Amino acid sequence: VDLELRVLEESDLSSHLELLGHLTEAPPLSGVELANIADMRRRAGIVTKVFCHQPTGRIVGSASLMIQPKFTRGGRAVGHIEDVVVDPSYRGAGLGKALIMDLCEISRSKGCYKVILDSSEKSLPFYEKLGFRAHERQMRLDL
Amino acid sequence: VDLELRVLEESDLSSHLELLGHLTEAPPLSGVELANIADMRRRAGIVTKVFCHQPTGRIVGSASLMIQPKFTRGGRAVGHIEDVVVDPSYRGAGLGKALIMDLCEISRSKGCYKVILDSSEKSLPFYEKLGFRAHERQMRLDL
Repeated sequence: VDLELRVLEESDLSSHLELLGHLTEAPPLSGVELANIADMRRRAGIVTKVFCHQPTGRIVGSASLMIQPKFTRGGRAVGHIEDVVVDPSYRGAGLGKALIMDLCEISRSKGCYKVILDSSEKSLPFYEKLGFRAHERQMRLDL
Repeated sequence: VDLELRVLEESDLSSHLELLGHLTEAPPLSGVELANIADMRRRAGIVTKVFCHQPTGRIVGSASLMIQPKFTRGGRAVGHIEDVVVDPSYRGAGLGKALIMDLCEISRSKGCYKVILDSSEKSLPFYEKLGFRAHERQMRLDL
């Protein structure tokens, strides 16, 4: 569908935010603010891969990967996948799977011994089909 | 108690690795290897707080914090708590609570709207008593 899978770019920022609005609260932010947040995230070693409708530049898929170096397991890192979102119109098109697989490969290439992510009840089957298995439980505290 | 709560430092690394042995697989690493990992972790913006028996410098408690900015919710960050471990000998000292609360305060200071972590079934009660609530499920893929 004229889709490209690539790292996030500055010009993507506004469209990317709209996309994320399908996941959680996504109040409007200025270009400068979004760019500053992107820089913050990059410093934290986060990578964001997106599916872009190349002809128009519209962002229709996103997934972020955070690699965490560890002292344990002989110093092998852990890949944290988060904020996996796909445009409603493209659900069942395989974008989600492609994003996850891509991030898993990146993790593997960087010495990670495992990739972890948090899933809702509804998404369990999706992740299990990709080889993921339910393990620990996410605990949350709101500040 | 003779204990002090402070940030992890290079002189702690070896004793720290020994402590982590109580949480998961932690094969031996050289001082050079440990130092490099600690470097990589700081580069990722990871903060590690430890309890230290000052007289001997033995590390008896540890908890790490990764603050990740998001594009959503107006750019408010999420506090990711990782690798919480307390020496069994201090099972009655309440170090776990102190460590978690400390990281939550740091998270608060950085504008985090929530703090999340992955808990084993065995640690569930500990976290729920601290005010954390069971949320989404952790999915894991071994590489």
